[PDB]
Amino acid sequence: GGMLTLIQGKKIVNHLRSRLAFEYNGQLIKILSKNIVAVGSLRREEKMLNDVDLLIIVPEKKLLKHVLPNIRIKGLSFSVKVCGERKCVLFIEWEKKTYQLDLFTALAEEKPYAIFHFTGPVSYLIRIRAALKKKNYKLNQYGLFKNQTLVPLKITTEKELIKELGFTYRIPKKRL
DNA sequence: CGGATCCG
DNA sequence: CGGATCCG
Ligand SMILES: [Mn+2]
Repeated sequence: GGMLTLIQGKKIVNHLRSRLAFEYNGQLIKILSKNIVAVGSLRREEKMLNDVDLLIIVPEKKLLKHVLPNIRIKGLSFSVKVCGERKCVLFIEWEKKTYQLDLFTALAEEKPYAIFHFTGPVSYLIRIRAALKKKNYKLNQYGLFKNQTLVPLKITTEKELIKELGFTYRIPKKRL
C-alpha cells in the first residue's frame, strides 16, 4: 500500500461510509454509517497515513462470524491480505493506486474500549496500560479486567472511559 | 497449528 | 501492553 495524505484518507473514508456491506446467509446487509468509526492515525489527524483504519460496531454477537469474513465494498476492487472475525486487512484500488485498509470489529458493549484502543498511538496506550497493570488491572480493546473478570464501569463514551480509568482526556491528535 | 509478525 | 491472524 502507498502513502496517503490526511485529505486523501478522509476522501476514502467518506466514500466507504455508504459502500460497506456483508453477506449473511446469502443476503447483502449494508453496514450503517453510524456504525463506522475512523480510528488510527487518521483519527489522530496525522499529516501522512500508512493506511486507513476503520472500526465497525457490530450490534449483535451472532454477526461476528459474518461481517468481516463476508465483507463487501461496492464498486472498488480489492484483495484480502488477512481476515478474521476481529481484523481484516484489505488492499483497495483507489484512483489507480493500491492502499491498505484495516477493518476492525467491536461489539456494542466494547465500543468505548475499542475506540480508545484503536485510536492509539501505541506509545500512549502502553504507558496507560502499564499504570493500570501496577494497580492489578488489565485493559484491552474489550473492557477493563481485574483477575480476568470484567470490571463494569458506569461509562458510555470513550471520553467518560478515559477519565473513569484515572486519566485526563486528550483529543486524539494530542495523544502521544 | 504456533512462533512470527501483524494491529492499535 | 495486549491481542489477532496464518505462513510454512
Ligand atoms: Mn493505521
